[PDB]
Amino acid sequence: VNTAYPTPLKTILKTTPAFVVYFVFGLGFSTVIYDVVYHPKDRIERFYFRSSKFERLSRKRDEKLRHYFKPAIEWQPWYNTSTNNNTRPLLRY
Amino acid sequence: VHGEEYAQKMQKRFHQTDIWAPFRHRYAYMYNSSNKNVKDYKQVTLSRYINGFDKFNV
Ligand SMILES: CCCCCCCCCCCCCCCCCC(=O)OC[C@H](COP(=O)([O-])OCC(O)COP(=O)([O-])OC[C@@H](COC(=O)CCCCCCCCCCCCCCCCC)OC(=O)CCCCCCCCCCCCCCCCC)OC(=O)CCCCCCCCCCCCCCCCC
Ligand SMILES: CCCCCCCCCCCCCCCCCC(=O)OC[C@H](COP(=O)([O-])OCC[N+](C)(C)C)OC(=O)CCCCCCCCCCCCCCCCC
Repeated sequence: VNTAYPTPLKTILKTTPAFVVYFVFGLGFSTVIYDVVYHPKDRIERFYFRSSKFERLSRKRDEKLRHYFKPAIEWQPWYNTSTNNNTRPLLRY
Repeated sequence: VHGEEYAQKMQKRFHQTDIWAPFRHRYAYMYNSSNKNVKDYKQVTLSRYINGFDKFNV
């Protein structure tokens, strides 16, 4: 009872370890990318352009308020740095 | 300081006030006239790799 592999399958299996090593490296690369992009946001945030106009506005409202509105409304003549190293305009001209 | 009439003349911009035309140095084009990165360049670069820059709008 020689329960050996079929000849075609045995021939094919020779190159399998290369496939396994490729899968190891590819999973490592994909997981590294996933973790690098996941840690800062604590999630896989959808791309900005993959969203409706209203969704984009709602997403960026808080950032606009925290970065521009508050400094704009709390501005004082002596808050600006004398070195002209101020924040750039939101729409640069 | 120069005069109330002078200040009023400087501020007035349109004869007919039924139309609202906000002043803009330029008009947004990309991303359906929106801003993808409402941040500084340093924040834009770092926030893609460093935690704490995103404020979790929920
Ligand atoms: C000897 C004498 C002694 C010497 C001592 C030397 C000095 C020692 C250190 C001294 C100082 C210590 C200070 C400690 C206190 C301060 C710590 C601090 O500041 O951090 C806080 C800081 C923020 O605080 P926190 O928010 O509370 O942190 C919680 C998490 O961040 C919350 O995470 P999350 O829920 O948001 O999930 C995301 C998280 C979760 O992601 C993970 O980190 C989990 C693991 C992800 C997958 C890893 C797969 C690895 C294998 C892939 C296949 C490789 C095949 C090819 C290579 C051959 C392999 C045999 O990932 C990330 O955040 C992105 C990090 C990406 C890391 C890059 C990939 C790591 C592998 C590198 C491989 C390099 C090439 C191969 C080299 C081969 C050499 C032969 O934390 C971090 O940022 C953590 C970063 C972790 C990086 C990975 C570390 C290793 C993990 C285990 C795998 C090790 C593999 C080794 C292979 C060796 C082969 C031979
Ligand atoms: C013959 C020698 C062969 C050497 C083979 C080595 C191959 C290359 C391996 C590179 C990947 C190594 C990953 C190790 C873990 C890194 C963790 C980390 O940086 O924390 C991120 C974390 C991210 O955490 P975070 O994003 O929360 O940080 C922000 C934190 N707040 C918000 C509070 C500000 O960053 C920090 O911990 C901050 C301090 C970073 C300090 C600089 C780290 C540099 C690491 C260099 C490693 C070089 C290893 C050389 C080994 C040589 C051996 C001979």
